[PDB]
Amino acid sequence: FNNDPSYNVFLLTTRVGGLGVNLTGANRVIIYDPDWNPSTDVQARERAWRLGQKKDVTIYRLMIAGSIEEKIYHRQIFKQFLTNKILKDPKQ
DNA sequence: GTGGCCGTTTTCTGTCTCGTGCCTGGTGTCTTGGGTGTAATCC
Repeated sequence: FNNDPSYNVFLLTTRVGGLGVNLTGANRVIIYDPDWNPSTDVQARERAWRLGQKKDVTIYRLMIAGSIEEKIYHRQIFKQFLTNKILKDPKQ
């Protein structure tokens, strides 16, 4: 994927992929389905947002409004707050 | 390219009987009195 001008897109199923695979070639990212682990998505974004990435990277989240996606996304935001007030400011 | 297992995400009238309890008829065991009995003592 990195060393070929063709082979533009490829699906990854971000459970198996994210162990540290180097995919700096990517610049755009599409998230299709929200996951349960709030962590599995940071490695997913890091599949194109490696340290010192060559070009700007963007994330497009898919979210079905008025569905379980709403509950999961709010849950993930709450989980981010959990690790973002325990380690940032316990007054939040 | 074969699978093993763990790891993971969330919070039926009808009639009868069997038994017995209660009512009743009998029956025990007794208490009172009433007379019979003895006492007895006036004179």
